[PDB]
Amino acid sequence: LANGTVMSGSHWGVFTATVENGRATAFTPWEKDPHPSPMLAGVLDSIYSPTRIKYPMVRREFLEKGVNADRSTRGNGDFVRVSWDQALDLVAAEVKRVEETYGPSGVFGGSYGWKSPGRLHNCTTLLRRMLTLAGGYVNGAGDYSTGAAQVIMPHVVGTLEVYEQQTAWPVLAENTEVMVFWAADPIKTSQIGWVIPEHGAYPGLEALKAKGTKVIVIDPVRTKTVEFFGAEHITPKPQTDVAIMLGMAHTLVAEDLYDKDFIANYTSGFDKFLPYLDGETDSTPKTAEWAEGISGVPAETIKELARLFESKRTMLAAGWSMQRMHHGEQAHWMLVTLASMLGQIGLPGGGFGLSYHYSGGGTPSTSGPALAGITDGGKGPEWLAASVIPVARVVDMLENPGAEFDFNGTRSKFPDVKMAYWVGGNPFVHHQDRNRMVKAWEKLETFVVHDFQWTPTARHADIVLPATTSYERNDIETIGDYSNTGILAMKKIVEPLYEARSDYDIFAAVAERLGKGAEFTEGKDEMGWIKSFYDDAAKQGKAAGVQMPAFDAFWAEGIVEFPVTDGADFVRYASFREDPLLNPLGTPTGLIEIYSKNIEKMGYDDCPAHPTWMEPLERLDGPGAKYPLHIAASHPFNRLHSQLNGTVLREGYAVQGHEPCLMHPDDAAARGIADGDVVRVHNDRGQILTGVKVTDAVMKGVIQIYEGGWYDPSDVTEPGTLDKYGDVNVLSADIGTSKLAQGNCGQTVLAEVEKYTGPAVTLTGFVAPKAAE
Ligand SMILES: NC1=NC(=O)C2=N[C@H]3C(S)=C(SO)[C@@H](COP(=O)(O)OP(=O)(O)OC[C@H]4O[C@@H](n5cnc6c(=O)[nH]c(N)nc65)[C@H](O)[C@@H]4O)O[C@H]3NC2=N1
Ligand SMILES: NC1=NC(=O)C2=N[C@H]3C(S)=C(S)[C@@H](COP(=O)(O)OP(=O)(O)OC[C@H]4O[C@@H](n5cnc6c(=O)[nH]c(N)nc65)[C@H](O)[C@@H]4O)O[C@H]3NC2=N1
Ligand SMILES: [Mo+4]
Repeated sequence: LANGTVMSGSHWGVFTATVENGRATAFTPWEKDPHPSPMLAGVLDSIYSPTRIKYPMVRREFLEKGVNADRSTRGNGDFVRVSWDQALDLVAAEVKRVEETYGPSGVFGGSYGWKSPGRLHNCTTLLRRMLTLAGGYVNGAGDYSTGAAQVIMPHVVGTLEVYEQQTAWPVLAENTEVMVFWAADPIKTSQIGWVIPEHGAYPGLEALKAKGTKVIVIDPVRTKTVEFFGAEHITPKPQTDVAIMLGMAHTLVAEDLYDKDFIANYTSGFDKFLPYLDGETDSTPKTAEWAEGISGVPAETIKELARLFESKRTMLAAGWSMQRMHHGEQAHWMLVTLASMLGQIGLPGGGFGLSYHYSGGGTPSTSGPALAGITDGGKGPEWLAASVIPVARVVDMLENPGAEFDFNGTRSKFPDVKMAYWVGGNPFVHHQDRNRMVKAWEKLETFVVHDFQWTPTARHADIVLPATTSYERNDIETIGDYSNTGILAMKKIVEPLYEARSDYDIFAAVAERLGKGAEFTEGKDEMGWIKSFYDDAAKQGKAAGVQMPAFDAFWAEGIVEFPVTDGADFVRYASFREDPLLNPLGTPTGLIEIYSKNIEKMGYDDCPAHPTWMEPLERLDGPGAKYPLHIAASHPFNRLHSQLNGTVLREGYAVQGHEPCLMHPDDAAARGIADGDVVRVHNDRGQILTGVKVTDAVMKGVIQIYEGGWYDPSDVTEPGTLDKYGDVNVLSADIGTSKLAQGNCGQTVLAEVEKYTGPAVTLTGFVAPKAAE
């Protein structure tokens, strides 16, 4: 049995593992990581926790009746252990049956999910590689993070914008006077990366504090970002930011302070927005006082912020929760409109940025080469690659096969899907309106899942296959989504546990049974694939003047780092500002479009041709709103979505075993609720249990229940059954942001809370199904 140390990486950072007698016993942060994540201990625990999946399993009803099975019992845990050979024969036969009977339109292979980093063991790309060989599949477009913003931005500034490099952190330290975090908590969300994170935001934030820059945070919650800077904290009722921005804009026009020259030379359509802002079109001037009535933020505060932003070099750093809501396209469109009025776009330290809270945006880019990995059979964000539906319309598709839907000016039809194959994702936690979804999933004949933890998604599968973690195999990956700091060897730490197999090995075996083995593997093995990716990067590096060692020398060192040349001076939009005729934006006019003729032509009632305030489905203190509290259903501090819920880390935040619910003292007192009580949170769509922590960190009228809790239904056959653990998507609605983007509205949620006085409940989500032990 092995003893020693091994370096590898994850979505949480680079680390060194201590191995004792073949078992990993500790993960220590990389010495060069400026700010390691406390979640590292949970990553290690996830390899061995009680919810680790040991063996391949088939749902008893499916085993016995196939397509004639009772599908309402999916998720009850009645599984049968089978041999790998049995399982693989069955998966291959079902993939082939569905392809022959229903065509490529019958197989949904979108499989949205955060998986693990790695250019070779990329489970969702490996899935599509196999499905391509089987005949084809239906894919998903966009993502749950910026579903609205990523579609409206190309019509406004010409490009995606949310996944692009930001003005560098050091430029902000030397030039910014006022830093605004608008619906962003960079301290919380900078802990992880899509590829390995370098944690570059932490040094950048520390430099702003040491410089004494004024920081303002606009968020309903008093976060660690507020606490780190001792920031001026503005607390708007959730979903009212657009009203606040309009009041600011109206103030700038009324006091004649806005930058008329910037508007004249770099934007288009301000004259069509002005009449709306002044109330000529609807008899409602969008004043600060009007904005106060909707948002609850004092009119004088709105006016003072507007004046301050106009007189100082200001950076508006906005997060994505405010577009993960009904009419979400309006939030960042209005933010860019406000930024245009301020006139600092393209100046060092001024303007706006939509990725300072995500995967190190702003950390200086190096001059190193790009690393490529296995493909599905064929250059931007890898997940953005009737064959395609907007990702959040998956349940609408299941309920309405053949029906039409709108998307970015086109009309398409939903395909008629009969099977879904999910790897590296957890839709039974990430998707909205759980009770609707539970019923909709009965439309599928067959549901196959691969994972290494017994998530709610794996519990609901017909066929579950145990995957390995990254720590039981070898791989290669980039350090830094934007910085490109280096390339890491993700070395094997321990042998595969139980009967777990890599997703690559599973799909290769399924491809073999379809008669397409060599087409899937390309005759290469694990290390042959990894060397081919490295060799390609090195060849590209050589041409650019970056020297890189030979493959075995790189593997022996475990990492290669690249040099920073001019990356620290990057200023976004500087060339556009310098010469807009030589360097125009990718819009129809070449300028920032405040009014879009293109969008006007679409004629969508829920996405007008300029930024507009519209009432959402439900909002805190909205006219005729049924429920009294808004749920800030945001990203977890001590999980990566659902990942790590079934680990030792849960002990640090669970309240009486349930997901925590933060509640203001006055809201708790009105309901006779005390700190630590178990409470039932409910609305017309569902009911869940959570454990309360009383704090004035959350503003009055708002409760915080993070997304990612492992749904643990009392009885799967009972419609609307109580969730015993606390999955906040039991309460959200499943609707599109608008006809333009069809994004998810996971943070448009109102509910009521009462002390739970019902029968005691037993938690079953954190131990494996009895038959799987
Ligand atoms: N109400 C909501 N509010 C929200 O704010 C919210 N966030 C969105 C967003 S923004 C996202 S991500 O753009 C999704 C995340 O859902 P996802 O299914 O990616 O969640 P994870 O908990 O990270 O599931 C990953 C899944 O994959 C398994 N896994 C890891 N490595 C491997 C591997 O190598 N091989 C396999 N077979 N499986 C692997 C993990 O174990 C894990 O289970 O959430 C939205 N919802 C929101 N709602
Ligand atoms: N630790 C951690 N866990 C994760 O799960 C995680 N996920 C990653 C992913 S995939 C993404 S997409 C990003 C998400 O990055 P994103 O900016 O979407 O993060 P959220 O936690 O949903 O919301 C950020 C802040 O918005 C505030 N907020 C909510 N509603 C409103 C509102 O109406 N108005 C205003 N002004 N503020 C509001 C919340 O209180 C929260 O503090 O984080 C990434 N980083 C992550 N880090
Ligand atoms: Mo996301």
